[PDB]
Amino acid sequence: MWENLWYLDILINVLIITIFGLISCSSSATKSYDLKGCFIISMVGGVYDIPSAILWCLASLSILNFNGFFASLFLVFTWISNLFAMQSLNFLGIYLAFEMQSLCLLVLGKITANENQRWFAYRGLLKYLVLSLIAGSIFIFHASSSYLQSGVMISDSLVTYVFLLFKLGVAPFHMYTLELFSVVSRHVAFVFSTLPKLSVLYLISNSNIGSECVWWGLISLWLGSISQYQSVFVRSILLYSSVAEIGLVLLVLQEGFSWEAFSWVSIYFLSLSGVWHANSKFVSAISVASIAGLPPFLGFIGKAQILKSLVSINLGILIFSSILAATISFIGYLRLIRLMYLVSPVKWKNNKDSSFINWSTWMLTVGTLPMVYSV
Amino acid sequence: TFNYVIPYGGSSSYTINNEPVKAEEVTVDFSKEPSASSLKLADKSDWIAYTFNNVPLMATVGLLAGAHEAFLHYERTPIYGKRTYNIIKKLAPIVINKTAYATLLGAIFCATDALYENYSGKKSYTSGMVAGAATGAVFAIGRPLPQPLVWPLVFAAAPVIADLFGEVYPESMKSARGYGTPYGFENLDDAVPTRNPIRRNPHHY
Amino acid sequence: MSLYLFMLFLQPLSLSFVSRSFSKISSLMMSFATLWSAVYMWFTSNGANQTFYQVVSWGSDWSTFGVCYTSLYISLLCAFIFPICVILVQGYRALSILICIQTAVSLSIVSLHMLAFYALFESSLLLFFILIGRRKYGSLSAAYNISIYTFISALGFLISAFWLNWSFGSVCALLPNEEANSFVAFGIFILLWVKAPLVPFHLWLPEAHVYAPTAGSVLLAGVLLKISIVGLHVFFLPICASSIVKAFPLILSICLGSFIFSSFSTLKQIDLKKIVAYSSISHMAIVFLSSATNSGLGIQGAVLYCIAHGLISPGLFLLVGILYKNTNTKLVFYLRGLSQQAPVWWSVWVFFMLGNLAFPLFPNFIAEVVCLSALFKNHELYAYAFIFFSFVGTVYSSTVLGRLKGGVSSQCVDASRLDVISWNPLVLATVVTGIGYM
Amino acid sequence: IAFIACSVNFLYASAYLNDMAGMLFSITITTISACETALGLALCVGYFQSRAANEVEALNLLK
Amino acid sequence: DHDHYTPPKTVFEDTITINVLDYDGKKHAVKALIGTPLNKALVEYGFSSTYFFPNMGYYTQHISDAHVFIPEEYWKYVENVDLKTDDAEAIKLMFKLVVQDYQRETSFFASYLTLNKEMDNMTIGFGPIKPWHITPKWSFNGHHNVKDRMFDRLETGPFIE
Amino acid sequence: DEPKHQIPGNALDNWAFLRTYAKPLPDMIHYYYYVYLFGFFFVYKVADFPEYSPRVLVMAALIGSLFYVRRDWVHREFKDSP
Amino acid sequence: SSRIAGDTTGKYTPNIFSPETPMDRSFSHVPKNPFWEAWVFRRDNIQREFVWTWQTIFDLATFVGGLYVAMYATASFCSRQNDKRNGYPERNYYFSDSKSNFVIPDEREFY
Ligand SMILES: CCCCCCCCCCCCCCCCCC(=O)OC[C@H](COP(=O)([O-])OCC(O)COP(=O)([O-])OC[C@@H](COC(=O)CCCCCCCCCCCCCCCCC)OC(=O)CCCCCCCCCCCCCCCCC)OC(=O)CCCCCCCCCCCCCCCCC
Ligand SMILES: CCCCCCCCCCCCCCCCCC(=O)OC[C@H](COP(=O)([O-])OCC(O)COP(=O)([O-])OC[C@@H](COC(=O)CCCCCCCCCCCCCCCCC)OC(=O)CCCCCCCCCCCCCCCCC)OC(=O)CCCCCCCCCCCCCCCCC
Ligand SMILES: CCCCCCCCCCCCCCCCCC(=O)OC[C@H](COP(=O)([O-])OCC(O)COP(=O)([O-])OC[C@@H](COC(=O)CCCCCCCCCCCCCCCCC)OC(=O)CCCCCCCCCCCCCCCCC)OC(=O)CCCCCCCCCCCCCCCCC
Ligand SMILES: CCCCCCCCCCCCCCCCCC(=O)O[C@@H](COC(=O)CCCCCCCCCCCCCCC)COP(=O)(O)OCC[N+](C)(C)C
Ligand SMILES: CCCCCCCCCCCCCCCCCCCC(=O)O[C@H](COC(=O)CCCCCCCCCCCCCC)COP(=O)(O)OCCN
Ligand SMILES: CCCCCCCCCCCCCCCCCCCC(=O)O[C@H](COC(=O)CCCCCCCCCCCCCC)COP(=O)(O)OCCN
Ligand SMILES: CCCCCCCCCCCCCCCCCCCC(=O)O[C@H](COC(=O)CCCCCCCCCCCCCC)COP(=O)(O)OCCN
Ligand SMILES: CCCCCCCCCCCCCCCCCCCC(=O)O[C@H](COC(=O)CCCCCCCCCCCCCC)COP(=O)(O)OCCN
Repeated sequence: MWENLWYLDILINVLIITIFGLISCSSSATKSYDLKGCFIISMVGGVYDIPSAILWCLASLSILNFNGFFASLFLVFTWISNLFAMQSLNFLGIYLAFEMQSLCLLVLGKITANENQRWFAYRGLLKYLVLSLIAGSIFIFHASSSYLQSGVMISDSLVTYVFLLFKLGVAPFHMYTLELFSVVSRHVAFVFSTLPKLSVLYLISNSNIGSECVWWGLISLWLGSISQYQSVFVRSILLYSSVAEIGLVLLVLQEGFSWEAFSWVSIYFLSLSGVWHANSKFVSAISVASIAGLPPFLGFIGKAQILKSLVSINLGILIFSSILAATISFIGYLRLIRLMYLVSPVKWKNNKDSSFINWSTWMLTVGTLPMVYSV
Repeated sequence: TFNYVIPYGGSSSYTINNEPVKAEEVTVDFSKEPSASSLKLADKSDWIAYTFNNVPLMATVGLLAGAHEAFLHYERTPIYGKRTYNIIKKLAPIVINKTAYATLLGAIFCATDALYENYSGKKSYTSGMVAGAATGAVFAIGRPLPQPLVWPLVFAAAPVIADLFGEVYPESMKSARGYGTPYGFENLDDAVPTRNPIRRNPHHY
Repeated sequence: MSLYLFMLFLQPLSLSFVSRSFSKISSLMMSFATLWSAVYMWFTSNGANQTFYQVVSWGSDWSTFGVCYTSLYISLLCAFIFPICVILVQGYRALSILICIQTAVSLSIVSLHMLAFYALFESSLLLFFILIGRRKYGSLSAAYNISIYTFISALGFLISAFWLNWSFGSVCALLPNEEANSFVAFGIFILLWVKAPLVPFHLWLPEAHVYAPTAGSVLLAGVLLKISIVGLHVFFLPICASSIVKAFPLILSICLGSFIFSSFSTLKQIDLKKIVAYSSISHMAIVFLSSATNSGLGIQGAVLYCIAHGLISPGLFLLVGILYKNTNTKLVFYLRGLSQQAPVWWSVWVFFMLGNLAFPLFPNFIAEVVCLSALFKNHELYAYAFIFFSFVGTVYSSTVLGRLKGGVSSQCVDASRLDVISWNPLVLATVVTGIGYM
Repeated sequence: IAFIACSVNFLYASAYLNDMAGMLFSITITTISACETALGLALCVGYFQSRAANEVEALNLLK
Repeated sequence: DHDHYTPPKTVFEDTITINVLDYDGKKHAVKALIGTPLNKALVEYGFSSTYFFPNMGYYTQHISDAHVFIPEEYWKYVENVDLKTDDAEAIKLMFKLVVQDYQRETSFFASYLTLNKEMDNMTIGFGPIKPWHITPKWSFNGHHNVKDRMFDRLETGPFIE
Repeated sequence: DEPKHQIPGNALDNWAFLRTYAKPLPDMIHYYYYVYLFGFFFVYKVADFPEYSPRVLVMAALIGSLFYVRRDWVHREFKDSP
Repeated sequence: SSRIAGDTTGKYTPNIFSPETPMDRSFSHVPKNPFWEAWVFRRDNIQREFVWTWQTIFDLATFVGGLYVAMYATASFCSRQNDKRNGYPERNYYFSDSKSNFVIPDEREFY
């Protein structure tokens, strides 16, 4: 009964915070800092390893910028889904955790849209939903055929690999990210383009869910880079950058380089935080540079880990593609830098809510030298 | 050397050889050998057989491109308005022509590659260059001035790129290990492994 | 060495704490202090230590810094030429960008780790995009050109560094490693191919120089082109000698073709800055070929010629900047009568142009002689090819001088006290090197 | 309909193998499918209430 | 040398009035200066933010454009655009995403017409625009019922909501 | 006044060409649904495909790149006719 | 109509409101020409008038490729002569197909 207590504590904690927030709901404290702190303390009870500690760090940072009890509760639900995804041992754990996370995305997207923004937000949420239903239905149908043929539910199968490919958003399963994340709030797009990835990478690495095929990462790298170069809108540039990078990361993760993907996801989170939560031109420039991979910033270390892993596998086509695609991506990032300081006078809203943004910019600048041992 | 008096780098004796020493006491390989299918398809002995084995790829790519274009045309056409013309009659040429052209170009490339390799008798870069050049010549039969020069070049270059980074690269850098002692330098005192690291199990998908 | 590195780290640091009105004075004093520290580094460098004069490590392979013959000359050149750039630039933003670029470049020269070298040299990538693409006097095209060319070449170099770090286990120069791989050699080579402009990868340089400020152009031609020779001597020849010997006919073809095509292209130029930029591209070819011969005569000759160029090209770019400030034109056709109207500017211009043509009393002569001797050591035809085509430089320089020298002009456009002060160190250094104190 | 088909396949497999795994996956499908439908229908109603006068077949995206 | 100085004209002399038909159908007299682009004149007058959309070009999103109907006689004053450049890509994108079916042969964008003396008493009308989205902040639901002014928007253009 | 690039073409002809992009726009969901469905089935089928030579793969990629038509291209040229 | 802007004593002030034009650095600027400016623009933007014609291809190939071929052939000849002169075995160059592995001469060995 003692092993069960560890899991039970999380539920008890979430329920009591939920009912406390409901009972103590008032206009005087719309930003429930106390509940945010209780949720952060609660999520420390699920840290068991280093990946769980990274999941906690990212969830806490995401929770800081959500406003209101409701949004923070749905982030805790996302965290619970992510924690269970890492521990999934068969098809049922994978399906259950990922579909719960999809539900939390649908709610978070819906509750962060203004009345004037409902026409486009609800359309993008509906398109995301229908595509998610296609993915889940094909997954469960194939899983049923596999369970019937083999008699057992084994997470080492092509069915799970293709499903996790959809979840990562590589090859041709990246369009939901483009459609949904363009029409949603900047914070929601940022937290759901980084945090979910860690769980999928952990599942792939731990459950041996790798394929010999390199076509999907090669496709994601080239499509993402070319689409980033041809995209007029800045949201699309940022969205396609993640497609390209996660394609390369997928290629690296299939070959067993788990440590490098777990370090990359953390650096990418810190790099994306300042560009997405744009308030200052300088913070945004340092973020764009880190995503680009410029050497003085922590982004260089993250890209270096992936490139270093690529040279070990000794696949020439991947290295050539990587160099050319990286150059094409660099042109898009230069476009972003040009738009801020070299095109026209820029005036932005004074949204002075830089919770972890200053810390992230500092961590990007300063972190390169401490983490130099990795590369 | 980092000096201005003597040539940089070094010289290695050609007479003196170093007896090969195994990287580890026991070698476990997680890399599977080529399949019998791969060798069968790669066999260029009979040009007709080689061509017919490798065209499925070109046909598939042509079908995907034709399906893409046909869908784009179909999506725009309005369901609510009745159309006098038959949509399939309009759309079927798109797909058929794209598939046929793609298959023809891939057949030309595979045929010329096999025929040159047989006539020359050696596996060489030239075979790919001449197959690409012939495909690009067929592509640019009626195109304006620049295209006859550009397409034979781009097409000839593509097999060069494939050969350099698909065949020469891996064989060239097979020896490098990354663990234990550097391949060339085994005298140096570095930790010696009993077994090679197995970072992943042999794939099966 | 430690004093030089500390002063280097203090110069960007000082700007954060200055009054914003004392910025120029503080920056000049810091530049002079960095020059004095470089002189101290030279004093503390004993010739008895033949391999590396001094090596310092601060806890990791990345923080390994050291000075050799090439490194010492380039570092002294950077410290000598930086004060001129500082005085020519006005504004806190411009000072900040320039000081960051200089710190990154000066740290790259002394770095002995390939990955650290890459980290330091390519840090100054956005700063050049912003500098060359400034609001009124900059061109976005030039910024994009230089940035993309640098990113692609440095990424190839980075991939080669990653393979060397994986295979050998270290990428520090101080550890003797040899590689026969051609992919890795090409990766390291492509950076050198682009950074030191070699046909057909030289297009980025002229655009950047024309649309860069005079301080930027002076820094670029003076030392940024030299960073290739440090990479060759420190990070290419020790490990990839076999590939340079294997590809010597191709290397020679590309270097001679660069020298010829660049010389011919200089003939069609109507802008003074473009003329100076294409002259630099032509001059880089001899240095590259001489180093590739992997002979004592070649490495010394290449470094010496690099110093001579790093003393002659900043002078021409400075005079061109002064003239443009006086007249707001760089077109040779609009500039006439400069002999009569600017006898003092003209004298220095003629002197520097004579230096660019490798006349005997100039450092270029001695350097060229040594480089030609190295080529003649390889083959007599190699030397002859380079010697013969040198006349093309004479034709363009003579035509430019003749157009500028005479005509009718109604404007007195001569240098002020500040302009003479800025070139006097360069003139004295040119004279001293010319007389044999190389 | 598709999710129901897959759940039926799981129940069929459970009967074939005398195993409870399919019955639990199938109850999971029933729960998740109903939650997904409820949320999607809420989104559809919200989308329809915000339609501008010009828009005609707002619900029919595939038109 | 030393020719006669030309004294500048007063604003009264260089103000031209244009009759602009709005979406609701009301006609407004928009006084404008000669030499100003139509987009700026329309923005200053005080039309709502719904009536204007950012120029959908790689580096032109700061400019606010409007779909306008120009009489056949004033087509000459519209500016030529090179197809092989990116200004054409801007115009094509704005037609594809904003105008769509509501296109007419008289349809043009305000930025590409510059007001001149010969455009006095010109009647222009706002052309219908389809719902468009760039960022959540920069979008059009399709309801022209906000009573703000495009002038009162300090933010220059779209980036990240 | 400053020197400017000459624009090929007449103003009204270029504007007319640009106006051929202003046509009813389909929603991208319709394309995405089919691409997702077929892509999933394609990924399942790809595991069973025979191993192809790198040269053949690269040539197929080249042919696919050349034969790919951008969505804008069809949009501009689409005519509802036989 | 003109006045001296510069003051050696250091009491320099810009009289922005002076009726008389200051003799500042702008006094000595050279007057531009409408036609010269257009020539400069045309010369720099000469890529617009580039056209792929057989004459252009011929000229490019004959001078650029021709020089590159001549230079490669000369370098190969010089390398062959040096190898014969030095007494070294035929070196394995990149494009040369040689059944010998010789590249760098051994310093210890006597050739
Ligand atoms: C104080 C001592 C700390 C020193 C060591 C820490 C270990 C002891 C833990 C002690 C706690 C200190 C926390 C520090 C580390 C956190 C780890 C941890 O806690 O669990 C590990 C530990 C055992 O796991 P393990 O040591 O990792 O080894 C397991 C296996 O080896 C398998 O695990 P593995 O993954 O480590 O396997 C080895 C791995 C090798 O893995 C590694 O080498 C890891 C490298 C370390 C990097 C550290 C950064 C990670 C970020 C997380 C930050 C910590 C957040 C703290 C969260 C918990 C707070 C307590 O090899 C791999 O290849 C796997 C890949 C690993 C990921 C790749 C690493 C890259 C990370 C990203 C870096 C990228 C840079 C980004 C920015 C950098 C800028 C500088 O678990 C425990 O001891 C029990 C957990 C208890 C935690 C909370 C319980 C106490 C409170 C109970 C009730 C709470 C409610 C009341 C609240 C009270 C307050 C209000
Ligand atoms: C203990 C006893 C005390 C003794 C002191 C010892 C303490 C040691 C260090 C303490 C010194 C304070 C550190 C300064 C922090 C703030 C600096 C800053 O904001 O820069 C501009 C700022 C000028 O401010 P401002 O003129 O009043 O207007 C700025 C407005 O806020 C916004 O103006 P805007 O919107 O118009 O932006 C225009 C922008 C034009 O737009 C751009 O160009 C954007 C480009 C993106 C970044 C540039 C990429 C390349 C940068 C390369 C790094 C430079 C060093 C090169 C060496 C290679 C290193 C690998 O141009 C600029 O901002 C300046 C251009 C060049 C500066 C870029 C260098 C800054 C890099 C990151 C700054 C650190 C921020 C951390 C944030 C912390 C919490 C938020 O400071 C400067 O004076 C120049 C930069 C000084 C650089 C030293 C900082 C260290 C960074 C090097 C990385 C090495 C790792 C760090 C270890 C350092 C030692 C442990
Ligand atoms: C019935 C439903 C209808 C669909 C039919 C089938 C349904 C799908 C079933 C299965 C789908 C999975 C596999 C299909 C392909 C995977 C792509 C995908 O699914 O993404 C979702 C994609 C839509 O995603 P999206 O994010 O919404 O659209 C992003 C674009 O911006 C879209 O915006 P955009 O279209 O307006 O912009 C297009 C842009 C987008 O850019 C791309 O397409 C990037 C793709 C580049 C290569 C992709 C990786 C290649 C690696 C293939 C791996 C296998 C080979 C292994 C080794 C090869 C080494 C490379 O590219 C272009 O600008 C046009 C040029 C085309 C390629 C550019 C490269 C040219 C290089 C040739 C050099 C010759 C020029 C020399 C002369 C030049 C003079 C200076 O859906 C499709 O496009 C599926 C249509 C299927 C047609 C593909 C044709 C052949 C397929 C295999 C050949 C591999 C090359 C790929 C070529 C084009 C693919 C897009
Ligand atoms: C070895 C470390 C390096 C590895 C990195 C990962 C490890 C992380 C180590 C340090 C983490 C530091 C995280 C920095 C967060 C920055 C602090 C912060 O975000 O404060 C917010 C907090 O905002 C909130 O929402 C408060 C809600 C909760 C408050 C904190 C919760 C505390 C819970 C307990 C945490 C203890 C951990 C439990 C056991 C480990 C305040 O910002 P705002 O007021 O919203 O806006 C700022 C406005 N302006 C700056 C412009 C003036
Ligand atoms: C990035 C590389 C792409 C090539 C770029 C070249 C310019 C593109 C123009 C398109 C032309 C098609 C590609 C031709 C390049 C191959 C070089 C031709 C030399 C040649 O024909 O010899 C072959 C071997 O060379 C070879 O095939 C191996 C040589 C490797 C190519 C050159 C590598 C460095 C080039 C990079 C320069 C700058 C990079 C920027 C692109 C024959 O050999 P054989 O064995 O058949 O003997 C014959 C026994 N039958
Ligand atoms: C397995 C793979 C098989 C091969 C497949 C290859 C497929 C494509 C590979 C190409 C990768 C090269 C990346 C450079 C692309 C060229 C630059 C983009 C052109 C361009 O318009 O850039 C503009 C300025 O760029 C500039 O001004 C830059 C001028 C040109 C840069 C020169 C490139 C560097 C040197 C090239 C090679 C050097 C060594 C190679 C080893 C900025 O456009 P915008 O911001 O306005 O965007 C608005 C959208 N139009
Ligand atoms: C056509 C003229 C060539 C243009 C180059 C002119 C001068 C460049 C010389 C650079 C000096 C060192 C570079 C080493 C080799 C590069 C080019 C040498 C010529 C060459 O292509 O030889 C090939 C072998 O090289 C290779 O296999 C590698 C070729 C380079 C790869 C291209 C891109 C690689 C980028 C990789 C980035 C970092 C990767 C690090 C893992 C084939 O010659 P062969 O011996 O087969 O003779 C068979 C002919 N019958
Ligand atoms: C599409 C792109 C290209 C299309 C157009 C290309 C047209 C160019 C064709 C001719 C160009 C010049 C001729 C040089 C190559 C001739 C044939 C190459 C074969 C060859 O190496 O023969 C050697 C030629 O003599 C030599 O060693 C070189 C003699 C000519 C060099 C001097 C001529 C001009 C001098 C100008 C300065 C250039 C070089 C500066 C160093 C002598 O045979 P072998 O005894 O070596 O036996 C070696 C085994 N075949």
